[PDB]
Amino acid sequence: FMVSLPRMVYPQPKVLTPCRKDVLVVTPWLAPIVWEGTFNIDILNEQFRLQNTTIGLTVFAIKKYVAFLKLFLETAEKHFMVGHRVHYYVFTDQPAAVPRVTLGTGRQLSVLEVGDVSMRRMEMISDFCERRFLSEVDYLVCVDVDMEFRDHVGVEILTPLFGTLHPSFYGSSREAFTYERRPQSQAYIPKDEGDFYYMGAFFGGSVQEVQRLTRACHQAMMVDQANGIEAVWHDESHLNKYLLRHKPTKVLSPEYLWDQQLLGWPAVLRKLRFTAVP
Repeated sequence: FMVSLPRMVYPQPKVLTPCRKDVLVVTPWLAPIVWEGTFNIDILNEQFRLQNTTIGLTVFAIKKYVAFLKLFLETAEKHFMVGHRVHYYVFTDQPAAVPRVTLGTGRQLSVLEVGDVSMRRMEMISDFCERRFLSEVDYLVCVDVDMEFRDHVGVEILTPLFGTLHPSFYGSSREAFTYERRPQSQAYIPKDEGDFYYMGAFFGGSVQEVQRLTRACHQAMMVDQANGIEAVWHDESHLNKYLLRHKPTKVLSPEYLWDQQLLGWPAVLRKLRFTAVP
């Protein structure tokens, strides 16, 4: 049950004036593609605060990658879901190397020690943490640690299932996508199929839908292992196969996953929200 929004004063949307004319803002299956200028964050914050939404953020920091946690978490505090309830889940082989980061109110962090490497992430989310996440958060966001937040990443992304456009391929034709192309792999996608190339470094959704995705990807990876094949881009190849056959309900633009050193700052990006660390 959703209570009424309060009165709000904001600019009238005009149906004969598009928000953005330079980019596709809706997929052919009627999922929004999230770009700056397409959303009124005040309306969305209201909607999600009225539901007391809790967002889980999962991040794996193994071996030397623990060094990236401090900047990752400190910038998440500045930019990720500020004002909402957040639970960080940090999966690491070095619990003592997790930095002591000061959190805003309503935010918490859990250190989860981990003890196959290629499969670990999908396995952890779908098998080991299944009951935990269902009990503790409404949405799960799965990101890589060697990143920093530079601008707003908020409830505009929340939806039952989302993927993010890989920054290297958003302008590419589908035959150029680095999908798995060997029919012997469960991740196989033929040259005449594909909507987008989604990056494995930022996906999420409701807990239920993220567990469905990660369970399917884990099962598919196990099949490939039994058949002696490893998909070209590992769990990202399987993520792409899953999101081809199970369409995401929102798609995030490359504002949400960018490498400025590699790709600069194109006109089409009004904000660089979440970026690779040089």
